[PDB]
Amino acid sequence: GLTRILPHLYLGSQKDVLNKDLMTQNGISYVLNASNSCPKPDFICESRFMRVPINDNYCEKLLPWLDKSIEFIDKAKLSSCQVIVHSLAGISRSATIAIAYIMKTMGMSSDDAYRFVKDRRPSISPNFNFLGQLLEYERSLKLLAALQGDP
Repeated sequence: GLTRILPHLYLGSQKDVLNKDLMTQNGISYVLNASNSCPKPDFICESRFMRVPINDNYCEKLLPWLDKSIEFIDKAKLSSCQVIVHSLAGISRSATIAIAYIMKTMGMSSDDAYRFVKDRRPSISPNFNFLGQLLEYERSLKLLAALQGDP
């Protein structure tokens, strides 16, 4: 069920990322693993791997990992490479990271970015706690932009 979100950005599950043939077939060399329990695939290089060590629940905190996750995805983009963002099921933790990436990159509202990812991977269903952290993330980007002279 591997989903291409942008040409350099895929969203998927643990089963996707551990499928060597699927990964090699699609030339995916970077992995952003949003989980504590999912393993790095043996066939992925440490320098092309990043973990966001979070559990999927109503109290887990994703906010301060968002800017570094986005930076990682842009490192792949600069290297002309594709990155997959995944968690266990690829419907909550990883999905929220993909949504935040689109928000920041395109200056899209959290509503529109959620819909953008949801349209391409209809199975996503991020828990409300993560969706709320997206709202707070957007609020903070708007204040950062304000300082840059963009009210």
